[PDB]
Amino acid sequence: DIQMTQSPSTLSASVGDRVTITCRASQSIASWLAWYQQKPGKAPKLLIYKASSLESGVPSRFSGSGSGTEFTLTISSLHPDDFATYFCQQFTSYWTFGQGTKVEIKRTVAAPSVFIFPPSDEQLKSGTASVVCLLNNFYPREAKVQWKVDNALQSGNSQESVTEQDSKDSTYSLSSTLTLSKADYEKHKVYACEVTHQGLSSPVTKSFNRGEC
Amino acid sequence: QVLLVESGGGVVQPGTSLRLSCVASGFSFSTYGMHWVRQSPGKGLEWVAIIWYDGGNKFYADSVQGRFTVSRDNSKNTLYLQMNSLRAEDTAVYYCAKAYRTSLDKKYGMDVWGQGTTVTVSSASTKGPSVFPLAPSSKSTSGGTAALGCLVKDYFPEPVTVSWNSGALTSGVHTFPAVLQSSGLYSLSSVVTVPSSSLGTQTYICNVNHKPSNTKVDKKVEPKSC
Amino acid sequence: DGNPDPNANPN
Repeated sequence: DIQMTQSPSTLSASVGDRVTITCRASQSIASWLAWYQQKPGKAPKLLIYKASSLESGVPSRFSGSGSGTEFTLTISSLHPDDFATYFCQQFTSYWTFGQGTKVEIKRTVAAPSVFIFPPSDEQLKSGTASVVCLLNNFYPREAKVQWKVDNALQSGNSQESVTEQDSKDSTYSLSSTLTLSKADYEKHKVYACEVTHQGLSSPVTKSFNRGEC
Repeated sequence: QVLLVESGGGVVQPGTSLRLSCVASGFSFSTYGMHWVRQSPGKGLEWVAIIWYDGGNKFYADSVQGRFTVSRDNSKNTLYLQMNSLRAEDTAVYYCAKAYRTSLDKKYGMDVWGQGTTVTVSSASTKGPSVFPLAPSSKSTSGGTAALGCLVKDYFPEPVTVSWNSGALTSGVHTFPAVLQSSGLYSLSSVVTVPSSSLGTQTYICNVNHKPSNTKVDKKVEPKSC
Repeated sequence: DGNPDPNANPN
């Protein structure tokens, strides 16, 4: 029955860096706070109990501090095994958790490689048309993939999917899929996706005309 | 050695009932209290229910109150969660957690969680995937590199597994996390970046397996003239 | 012992 708020929601850092995650409570919870670590696809693992006590087997680089309404978790030297999502929990008035804080690996900026795929004739024979724009091996994750159909920005007709950070080179990949009915696809000519990213000096656009591809 | 494993999850239609199960090992299940916690992508981690060691005291969250029921059989070392009147917002991964050790403390939390069982509430029925090619062209090239792929669209339920050239192609593949569409069906893409000179002599096939429907589609991605 | 608190000792 006590709300728990975390900050930041995403934290980018390099290996060997010091990071601190803050966890705030709506009312005082004394020291009845726990810290969890969750890697994607796995269950949360308890790292710190009662605000400051490290559980067995957790490296000493992890530390907790705080009382009452504000608490902190501090990693002194980030190891490649510490990059995960971190939740805080109070356990004095039932059990409530924070939104979460994802630790991301900061690396050198890598510009995305943008490709576009026009719809297949087999899908057009089914009455629908999906156009897919692909951004491959880029950092950071923040990117803007805008769909322009006949030089008109498109809204509410595309779904995106980002991959998890790559193990080898710590890059991301993204796929934006613009699905239209075959009737509306044949109404327009030029289909394009424009990509704005920090690694790109200028926005990059990949386009195809309907009928010429 | 404290190991908790959940079962009972699956795809259910709204308004029906489901009983999840959590098996314990490595500790004295009878002497410990147990928790149920769920995690959905939107609402995050959310506590559901706690049950006492004897099976007497039971407390629930107001969201599941009147519908969910927690129980345990300390002879079978199994914890239960009977979920009735299922709604779409009860769709999440459900974990079972064991309480903390008895101490001189007055407030207690959880220490060890289990892997988790996924509950999906939907009105959709089992549908096979329709695989469509992402054909390479001059518009998917970038300096001696080309991109191809396959679109696995309108399937239910998860999972689908995509392989390339029956597993002989292991490099350059990026399969994307599936996205749920407005239809209630899932869709994803699996793309591969290959040399542009290989498109004339090398054949690239996407092998898509969707065991919920016992369907296996193999699709050849051919270059298109543009 | 008989503390009716839900966060009391469940063991």
